[PDB]
Amino acid sequence: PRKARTAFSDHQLNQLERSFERQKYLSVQDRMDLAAALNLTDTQVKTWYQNRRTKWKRQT
DNA sequence: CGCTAACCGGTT
DNA sequence: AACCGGTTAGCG
Repeated sequence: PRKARTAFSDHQLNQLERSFERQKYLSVQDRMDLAAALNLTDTQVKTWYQNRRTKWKRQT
């Protein structure tokens, strides 16, 4: 038992990245706000950020 | 295979 | 609870 892999839209990717470039971490409220803006689950966004930070430490 | 979303166990 | 680091796994 495992969740389907989410397919982010160009719009979702773009806004997630934009948010990352602005803030490296999100407060719970900032997360919920972003999830609501992009029609995503809180956890999808939480996970995105986390994986994005991982990528960020690799590439620096 | 490369990129990356999702999961697990441990850190704090 | 959130993050981290390592791991598994979907898909172009």
